Amino acid sequence: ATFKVTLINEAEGTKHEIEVPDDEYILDAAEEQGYDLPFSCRAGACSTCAGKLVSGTVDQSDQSFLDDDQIEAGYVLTCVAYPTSDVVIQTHKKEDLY
Ligand code: FES
Repeated sequence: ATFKVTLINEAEGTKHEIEVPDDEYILDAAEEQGYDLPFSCRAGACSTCAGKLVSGTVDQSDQSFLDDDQIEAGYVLTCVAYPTSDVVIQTHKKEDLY
């Protein structure tokens, strides 16, 4: 399947829509589709690529940085996240973490 992924940058007031394959990470699809997003490690072990779910689900089983509570709050590491439904997510949420 292929899911619609809506990227929202609150500080910039932008809204971009991308199509992501069930077996591709969100960040990868975003770049291919022309949207550069923040990143560093690309391996699920930092917070640079952090985003926050507005709606929808992801499988980020490969991440390791976020604790359970943060996940509960809706945070996602875009670099290692696969969409598991259509999703609406806020990007550039790195600073929200502590
Ligand atoms: S860039 Fe480091 S966890 Fe995604």
